[PDB]
Amino acid sequence: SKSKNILVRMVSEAGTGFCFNTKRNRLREKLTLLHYDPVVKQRVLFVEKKKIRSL
Amino acid sequence: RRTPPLGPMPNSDIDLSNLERLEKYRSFDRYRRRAEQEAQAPHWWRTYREYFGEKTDPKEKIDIGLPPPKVSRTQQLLERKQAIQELRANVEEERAARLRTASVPLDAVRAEWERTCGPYHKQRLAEYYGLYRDLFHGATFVPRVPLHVAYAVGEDDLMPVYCGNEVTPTEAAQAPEVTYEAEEGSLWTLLLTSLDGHLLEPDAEYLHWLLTNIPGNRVAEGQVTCPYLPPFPARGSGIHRLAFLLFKQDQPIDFSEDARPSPCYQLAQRTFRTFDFYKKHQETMTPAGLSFFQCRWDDSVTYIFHQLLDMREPVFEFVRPPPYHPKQKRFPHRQPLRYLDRYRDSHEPTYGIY
Amino acid sequence: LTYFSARKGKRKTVKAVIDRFLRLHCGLWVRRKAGYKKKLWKKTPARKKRLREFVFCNKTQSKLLDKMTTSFWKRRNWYVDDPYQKYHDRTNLKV
Amino acid sequence: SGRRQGIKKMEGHYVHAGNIIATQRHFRWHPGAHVGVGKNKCLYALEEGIVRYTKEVYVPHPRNTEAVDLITRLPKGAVLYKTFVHVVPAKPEGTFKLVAML
Amino acid sequence: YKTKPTHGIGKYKHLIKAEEP
Amino acid sequence: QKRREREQHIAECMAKMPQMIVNWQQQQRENWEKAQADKERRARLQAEAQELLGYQVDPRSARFQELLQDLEKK
Amino acid sequence: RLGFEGGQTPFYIRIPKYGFNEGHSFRRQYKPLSLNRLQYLIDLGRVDPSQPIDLTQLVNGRGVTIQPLKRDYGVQLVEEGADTF
Amino acid sequence: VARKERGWRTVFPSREFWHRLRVIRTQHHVEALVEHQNGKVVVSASTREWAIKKHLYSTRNVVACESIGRVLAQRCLEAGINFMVYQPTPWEAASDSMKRLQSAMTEGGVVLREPQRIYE
Amino acid sequence: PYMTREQERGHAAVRRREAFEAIKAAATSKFPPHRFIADQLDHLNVTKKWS
RNA sequence: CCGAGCCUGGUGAUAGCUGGUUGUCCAAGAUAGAAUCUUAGUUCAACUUUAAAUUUGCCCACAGAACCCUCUAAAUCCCCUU
RNA sequence: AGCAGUACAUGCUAAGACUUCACCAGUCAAAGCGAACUAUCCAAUAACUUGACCAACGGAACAAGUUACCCUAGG
Ligand SMILES: [K+]
Ligand SMILES: [Mg+2]
Ligand SMILES: [Mg+2]
Ligand SMILES: [Mg+2]
Repeated sequence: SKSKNILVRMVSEAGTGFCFNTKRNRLREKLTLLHYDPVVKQRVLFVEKKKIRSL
Repeated sequence: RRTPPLGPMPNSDIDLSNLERLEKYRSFDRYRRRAEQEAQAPHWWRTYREYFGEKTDPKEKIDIGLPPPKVSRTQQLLERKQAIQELRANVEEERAARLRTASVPLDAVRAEWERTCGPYHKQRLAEYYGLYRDLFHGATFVPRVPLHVAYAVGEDDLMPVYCGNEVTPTEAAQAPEVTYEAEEGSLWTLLLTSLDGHLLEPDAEYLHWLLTNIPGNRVAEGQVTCPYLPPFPARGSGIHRLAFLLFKQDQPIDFSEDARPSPCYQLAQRTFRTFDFYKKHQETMTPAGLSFFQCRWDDSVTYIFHQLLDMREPVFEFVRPPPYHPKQKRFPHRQPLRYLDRYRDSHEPTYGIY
Repeated sequence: LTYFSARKGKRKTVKAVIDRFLRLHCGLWVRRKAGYKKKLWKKTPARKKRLREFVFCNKTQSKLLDKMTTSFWKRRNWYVDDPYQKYHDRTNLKV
Repeated sequence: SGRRQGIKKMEGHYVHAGNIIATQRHFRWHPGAHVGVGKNKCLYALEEGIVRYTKEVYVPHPRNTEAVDLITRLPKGAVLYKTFVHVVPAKPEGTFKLVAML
Repeated sequence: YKTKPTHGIGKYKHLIKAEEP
Repeated sequence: QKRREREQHIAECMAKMPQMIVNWQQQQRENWEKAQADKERRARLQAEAQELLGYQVDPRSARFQELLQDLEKK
Repeated sequence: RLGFEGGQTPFYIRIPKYGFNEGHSFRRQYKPLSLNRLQYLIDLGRVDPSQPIDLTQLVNGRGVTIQPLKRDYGVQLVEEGADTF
Repeated sequence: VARKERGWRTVFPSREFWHRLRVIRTQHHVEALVEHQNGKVVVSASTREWAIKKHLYSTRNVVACESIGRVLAQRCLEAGINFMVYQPTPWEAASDSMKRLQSAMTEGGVVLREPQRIYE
Repeated sequence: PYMTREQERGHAAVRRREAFEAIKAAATSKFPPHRFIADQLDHLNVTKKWS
């Protein structure tokens, strides 16, 4: 029901569709990251989309 | 079971009774200064210096050079102390140092350096480059006589040789201009040798240039025992050492045995060993000056091989040992599929009997 | 394992083995790592990479898999554009 | 309930590049010449050669706060020592081979 | 190693005065 | 056609990425600076302490935050 | 029974399922005929180059063996021996 | 292609170099050395030398450290030494003396960074 | 001891190596024995009788 | 002998654990571990058989393997020669 | 101990090794590319993926008492 950290899926803004799960604090706003995107072979903005599991 | 130490153990003099009263390092630099000193010292236990440090003869290197010049330390110290007091007296000197605007004349420094510490720094450089190891089989001399070798590159420019600087074979196409301080009546021998150029014998050298019985600084008047030949480092063979050696003769010497034809384009006739050449003339001549440069292949070398040497240009490549793999096993348990590629010689599909 | 089927009196293949293993004609068996698709979030990149490798079975396992499959699964095959074609034959193996 | 950690390669043993020389929970043997360290303090060979164990003076990195504090508090004249493992390269990097006679 | 003559070459806590936390 | 649509979709989004990254980095620095002010905001409350030893909740310290909000309002 | 370890999950069960053999029975197969084999067959008079060479002549000369029941779809000519063909 | 002595990760300084610049500052003098990883000293410049000392008001100040860099850079080029590593401590790097000495070396043609080894 | 450890070193090396070569040579010479016709035909004498 | 009759068939039913298991000779041949609704059983290990291929195996010189306080001795690992 | 901090190239790929040991699983890693340059099956999902305190933790998909009326089994 509650956890210190949340597992959430980050989707690339490039629209390639590459996504990677990441850990963020439960009491935080939607996370945005410059994670590397294999499809485009360079760093790209990643937007938090869907909650996967609670740790 | 305990074995007594085979010598003084480290940190044993330290008196532990009054630990608080002892003076601590208090700084990383002070500990490091002591640490480096301790590392240099010899130890009974196994050390990195043993396995990796070079093994060289304990007996001191024989000195085969000219005797050191005689200097009066009392007078030298007197003049130097007075010179510094004169320099420090100037208010402008103190202001320039305080404001960090002062500088040293590099040209004046090198002029004095050549007279004072330069011979000993050139010896250190020659030792580091292996010239003594390869030319005199470990014997060392201090180049007391500064030898100035410069290659005329074009009409108005000169490429100097400064004990290891790189000179291309193109710049060394013609004989260089050689100058040195020699008193009247003296006789000198100048040779140019390629330590790493020999294509057939590992320990042999090439005699590129040999001038003998040079009267004073008049190198042009010296007998041409061996005509000048440009350095021809083979392509892909790396960087080669080219060393000018100046010898101070004690009297006129007969070099007919070492003579070579003019022009000499046979590599067999230019095969040379400085140790053997000096050994036969050690009584009459002493190594006086030393200059050398580093040379690698350039387009001009191809001309030397095809035209001057009338041979095909040899090309070399740096080849590394084949990668090590363990002996292949019939069942490579837990190994990836690509394990079988490590032992595969052909990438194209095979069909066997079919 | 069925050594003599009720209707044909022939040995049978264990289909569980066919689902999980690839047999190279040289006698090697290829498999996947257990859990390569599970809980990737809590696995390091190095662990994830070795989990997705195709690995060989040991001698003992290979002989057991051979008994559990009939001769049909050991025949040489000539599939067009087979990814494992080159691995069917061993090279430079002294033994 | 026990595990195996310690020296995989003893003094004088021949190792290939990548061989794990030793595994340790804490630094008991320190990396010497041509010996790499893993994330878990594993010691492995970076070159092919013979393994050697020696005692070398220990000087920590200036930014290793914990270790720098120790050496600064030592009595002057006292030098820390540690056990280091080295690999003596057995083979040369390569050789120059004649490939053409243009 | 204990048996070897060089046993204890790297002991340092005796050099440092012990401090209680 | 499907390949081209995906290829064009990626190209269009990638074109806008450099500007988006720059704008994103600005909002990061903006919040990065707000965090710095947050540290000093508590320090300002301590300035109003007037030699108060107690570390307990202080009415003036909480009130000053409301007063700061009143100062902001205009 | 064989494949039973006495209680634990058997090795052949605890390995995950992967489609190594999925659809194997429907994959097309081609017997490889090399230029070495083809040249060898011609040299020994078992395939005559003066007439069209097809599967029938290759099979009749015992040059290749085709198993249609084993999903063989014919012969695939391979480049092995091209240098000496 | 020559192998650098990798390792020594837990100690300072690193041995992964062919040549390094080492600066020794004493109470009265400044010395800068260029030495091979094997411990041999290739070239060196020191304020103890009369050639340098006579042109210096002080041999322990920033100007002396800058002058040593300019002199050492010239000797380096003459010896064919173009690349080396400099392994200072945090305080040494920040100090103005080493900044001026490093600038003189770079303005003299020395890169102060070595090319990576070519393994393949 | 008649010799010290240093002097003993390598004195038996040559014999110790050659002895192993004999062991190796025996261990690599295993092969099925020759088969002879006379052995097979000799079995016909089981029915040999006086005329 | 009915806490659920008897008979036939399913049925040579299953499990569990005992017991039994039939001429001679020669060669090799005794280990003591891990998982399991598993500890009265099993399968991977330990030892063991036959054949085959190849090259070292055993014994063991020096050197070498940590600090932290080691009861610290008796020993171990590694290891040329023999 | 059944976690947390805090980063988001915990990217890709690849020699050679370690390992409680048997298996399964687990662990380290040069070079290179690109950067920086300091359990099983099952069930949900387009995909990427996620989920059993399966704690009897090598886990049967899912089941208790009682027999002093007892039945059968060997030790
Ligand atoms: K040569
Ligand atoms: Mg017997
Ligand atoms: Mg041995
Ligand atoms: Mg790398």
